[PDB]
Amino acid sequence: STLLALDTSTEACSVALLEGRALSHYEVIPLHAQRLLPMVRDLLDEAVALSAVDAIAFGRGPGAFTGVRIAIGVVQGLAFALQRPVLAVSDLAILAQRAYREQGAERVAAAIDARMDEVYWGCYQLQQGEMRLAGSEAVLPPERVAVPWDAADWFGAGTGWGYVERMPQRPVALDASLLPHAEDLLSLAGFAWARGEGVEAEQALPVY
Amino acid sequence: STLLALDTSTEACSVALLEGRALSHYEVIPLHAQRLLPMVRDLLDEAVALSAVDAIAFGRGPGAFTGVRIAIGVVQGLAFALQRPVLAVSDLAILAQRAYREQGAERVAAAIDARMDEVYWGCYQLQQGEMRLAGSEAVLPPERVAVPWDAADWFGAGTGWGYVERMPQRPVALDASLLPHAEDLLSLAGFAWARGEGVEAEQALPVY
Amino acid sequence: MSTLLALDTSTEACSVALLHEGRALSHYEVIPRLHAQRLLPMVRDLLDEAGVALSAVDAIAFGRGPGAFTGVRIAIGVVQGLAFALQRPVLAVSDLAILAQRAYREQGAERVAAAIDARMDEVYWGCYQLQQGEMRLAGSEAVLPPERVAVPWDAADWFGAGTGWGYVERMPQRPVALDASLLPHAEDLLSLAGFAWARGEGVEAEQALPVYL
Amino acid sequence: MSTLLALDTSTEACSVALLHEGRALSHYEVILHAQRLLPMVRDLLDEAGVALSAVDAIAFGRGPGAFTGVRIAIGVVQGLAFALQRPVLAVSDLAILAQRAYREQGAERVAAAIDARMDEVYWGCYQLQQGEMRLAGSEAVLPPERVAVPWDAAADWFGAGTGWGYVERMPQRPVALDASLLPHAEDLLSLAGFAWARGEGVEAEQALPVYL
Amino acid sequence: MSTLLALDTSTEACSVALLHEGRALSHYEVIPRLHAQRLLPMVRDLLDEAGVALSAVDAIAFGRGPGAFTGVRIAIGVVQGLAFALQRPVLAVSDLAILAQRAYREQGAERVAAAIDARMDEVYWGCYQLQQGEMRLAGSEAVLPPERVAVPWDAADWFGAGTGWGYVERMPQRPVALDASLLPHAEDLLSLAGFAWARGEGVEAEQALPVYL
Amino acid sequence: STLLALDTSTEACSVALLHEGRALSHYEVIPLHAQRLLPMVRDLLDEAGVALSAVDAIAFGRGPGAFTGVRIAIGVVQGLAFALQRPVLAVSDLAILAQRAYREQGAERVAAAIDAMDEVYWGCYQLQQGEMRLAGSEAVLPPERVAVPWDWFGAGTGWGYVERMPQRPVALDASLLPHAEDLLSLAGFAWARGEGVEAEQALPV
Ligand code: NA
Ligand code: NA
Ligand code: NA
Repeated sequence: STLLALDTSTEACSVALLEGRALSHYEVIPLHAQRLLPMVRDLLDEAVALSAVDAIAFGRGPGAFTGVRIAIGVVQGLAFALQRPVLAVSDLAILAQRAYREQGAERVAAAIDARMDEVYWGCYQLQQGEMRLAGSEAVLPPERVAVPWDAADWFGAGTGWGYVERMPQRPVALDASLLPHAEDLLSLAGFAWARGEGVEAEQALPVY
Repeated sequence: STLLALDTSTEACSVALLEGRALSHYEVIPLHAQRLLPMVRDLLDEAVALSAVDAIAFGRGPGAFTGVRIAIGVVQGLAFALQRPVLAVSDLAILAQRAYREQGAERVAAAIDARMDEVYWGCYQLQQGEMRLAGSEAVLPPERVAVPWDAADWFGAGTGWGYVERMPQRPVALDASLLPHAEDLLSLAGFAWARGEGVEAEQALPVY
Repeated sequence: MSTLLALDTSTEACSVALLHEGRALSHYEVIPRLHAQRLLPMVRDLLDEAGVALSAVDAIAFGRGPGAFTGVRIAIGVVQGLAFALQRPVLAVSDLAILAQRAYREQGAERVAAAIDARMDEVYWGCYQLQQGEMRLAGSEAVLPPERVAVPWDAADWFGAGTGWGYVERMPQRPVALDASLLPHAEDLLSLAGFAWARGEGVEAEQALPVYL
Repeated sequence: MSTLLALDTSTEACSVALLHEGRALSHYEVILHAQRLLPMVRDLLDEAGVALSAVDAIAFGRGPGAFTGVRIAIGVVQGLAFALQRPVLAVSDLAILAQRAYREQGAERVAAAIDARMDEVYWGCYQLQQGEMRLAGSEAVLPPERVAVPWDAAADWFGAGTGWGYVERMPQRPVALDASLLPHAEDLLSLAGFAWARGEGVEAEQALPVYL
Repeated sequence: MSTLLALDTSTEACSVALLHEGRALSHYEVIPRLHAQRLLPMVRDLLDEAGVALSAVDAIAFGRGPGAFTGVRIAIGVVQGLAFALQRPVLAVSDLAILAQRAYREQGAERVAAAIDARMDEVYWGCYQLQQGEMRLAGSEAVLPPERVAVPWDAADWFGAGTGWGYVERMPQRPVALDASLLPHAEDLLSLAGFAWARGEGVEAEQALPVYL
Repeated sequence: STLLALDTSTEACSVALLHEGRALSHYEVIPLHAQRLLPMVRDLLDEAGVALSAVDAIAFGRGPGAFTGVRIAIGVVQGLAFALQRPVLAVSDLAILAQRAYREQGAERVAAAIDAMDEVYWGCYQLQQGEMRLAGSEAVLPPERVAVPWDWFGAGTGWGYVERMPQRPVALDASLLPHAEDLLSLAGFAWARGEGVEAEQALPV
């Protein structure tokens, strides 16, 4: 199947696509309503028809309030006119999958920086090929943050780890600069698409 | 020509369409990423094919920072997949055209409420069939606001007129509750489309 | 003529009111967040005392917020349920507006800056001005730190209404007069609902929704 | 042979234009210029298949107009010009309007007005002299009530620019006017042609905005 | 080895610096907003004094903001122009970071909360922590009223750097030590640019852009 | 260090001198600066028994304030310094107000304001070791938008537009203008820190 993947939930702007081949475009600059569409076009041509796309995946957040919503609106529009379904994926999960692909982390406590001196928090454990949510995602002060494993070896991924000193527990290793990447969204979309998780364009929405 | 018109720049959510017939759907509720797409579908069917649409018009703002951007992203997506051009129209202008259609105002000082104790300000004068910007749009404190006519009879339209008491001049009549309406955007789009003002989906952007 | 039901649970106050044959009746109690426990019993008691059947109700007004997240949503649910089952319209009205209209009933203020305490050290804020009996909004409603707050008037006498005014010392302007204990009251929601019902502003139960600021 | 590159971002218009081997090319888009100006410059040199090394002078709109927009153009021009070791040609945006209005409507006497901040207009009057719109008097920033032409009460003249949205507060008005004209780099380039011919070019460091 | 040019005009300070053959040279002047008037002459003088050709420059670093709206954008323009004409990459670096790295050079602080005065009674804010020679950002940068400001540390010694700290009395935390006069300095931009150039973070001139917060 | 200080920023015209650690000042309100400044310099110089060649540096109010008066004091200063081959010290008029209001009314913190068309010049200063130092940044703003960085005084012509500030102060002087003696004070601080520059670079805000 051919799948398209967009993410504008952070500073990062990223798009990716899966005939059987898989390609990725990733640019860090804070604007998203400007560079998104071009990145789409650049990728479709340097690889493929748009009406050939079977489903579109997106970061649903959490992240930037406006950022996530720009991607949603684009995806909402693209998918409606194409009449194809969409694939809602968490940005904390994408971070999880990224820290897997990049550093081989099988247990990832993902944390993205939030407003009002808080962090978005989500813990992910590798099951089969995929990072999968352990418990639930939350918006917490860094001092209230907690993991669902015993402390085992686990990894901290994302900007929320700037607040590590204020947290009650720290992993062996961590990357405070990781951001959701469209490649990883695409991996996660594979699992979701194969499980028939797609939904109609309207139901594409950000998380609360 | 067949034209589609969306606006989510304020509390108001509105969509409109022009074969030769003209229809409008208008709902006031603060959410926009939920009700927009449905309103599109409801209108296309209760009147017409989506791939028959020749151009799409939108409120470019000013207004709600996120609100305008949701409409943009939708329009950006719709238009790209359809491969049709778009029609950028100011929300202050739509207010102008609304106050014309509704109360017969040929000179309209449009004012939309803005952040940080300011108003978005734009003055419009009826030329031929259309309200047209007199000077330029700005973001001002209400005490610095000014009109480009002599004080003649002119109208105040929009939420910025809550601050009327703080302004240095007041019109004969005003409506502090007017909001941009997709019908009026569609009128304004007629003039813009007939003048060949359309642009490629990417260039669809909010005003600063 | 019109029979209207009004419910509010947006703050510490739980209140309900009924317009029937030009007469208005109200029950108002302050509890903290036992609202789910007490909102229906109150509707029941009010209808019972008035001798009015629920089927007689033409529209249900509710406080739409802002205020407590769970509080507001309890009102929303009950109202949704009632109006869907009856197949009647609902009227959404702001709690800041309700504050404004109450300050006008109790203290005679015609120019009110309604403020409600909010989470995370902000306050909800909306300024209202009397027009033909109805306190109508001037500008927009917002959630702001009390420092960034501002009125749309110039020399004008105005009133500070609501528990947001507990932050008055942290706020730029102080009004001539103020009341920081004041809560939305369903009797005043009923007045505002009347004006809205006259303009036919009612919606279907599915659209009985809280505001986001 | 003189090759001239021309940039303008003084108003909501963003335009570039090139003069090479007696040919004039130009792009124009109405929409944050810092994102757009340089890409436009690239696309243009490409479309004409010319290299930046060939360019002999860089012309720019020196204002009046948007405070930051003018400065974005001045900054790019300064930077291009310094690295390239080329001179720069400062041209008024009121003049460019006048030159555009002449090209587009044959007006030989143009009162250019650009809407300015704080309820004023930028005002300058121009008249054709050997194919170049030349300033008659001074440029000013004025309330529209205090605006005046240097000509006798209607030969006819023309009102050009967004300052003309204030026509009703002005003490006189022309027979014809276009309150929607904006500077266009094609006209900047015509004007640049004249200034280059009189050796008006200056060092990159001196590319600066005007204050009125 | 690498020859790098660094320009900053984001605040009242106009500065420029050059890395050439391991040696670093700088010019720094405080003027108010005559930047367009003085930025190129400064580049010229610096190159002249160093005896370095502009063609020798491998990359141009710039302060990307936050700071003055027009100030920042003047730097952007000049840099865009220079790098496009030369066909060399640019390196965008935060002015809060520059502040942080300067406080580390001058006062030896390893934990800095950089704050810059901003329009409309807010301040720009970003907290930085030394890592292998480089002050690296901890969390995110923001524009906040000085009341809502907060650090990502616990017991830890930290430094307040920049003119945002003119609002220290209105701010929740006060650090052990502070400097509210401190401005971004191009010498320190040059250090940060080095780390970025080592990781190959350079972009094309068309992407030399200011930040939005 | 012998320091000469000049101000014509506003309507008031003033000059001051620091010789042999003694500080002397002449102040005169006159709406005429291109006419009375140099006489004042010569008179003050006579009265101190000092020759202009003695002077090590020249301080001046760089603005903001009346555009004409500022531009003349700047010009005079540049001329004096070029010819004597002496460094110059640019000091804000808002800082000068804040230093005056300290010296005169005891104010440990001041919010200086000077009327400009509609807007007013704004700057807030705090005392730090006898010197009124700037808090945030100086700004030009409309009276309503004006903020504060915090028992605090309000100084300058711009405090005549007091209503809807939004904040009103403890006490205030709306007719307070810059004074050379307080420019002198501030200059001594600047001098001692090596803040001098070339005549070429004396310039307004
Ligand atoms: Na609160
Ligand atoms: Na104007
Ligand atoms: Na500030």
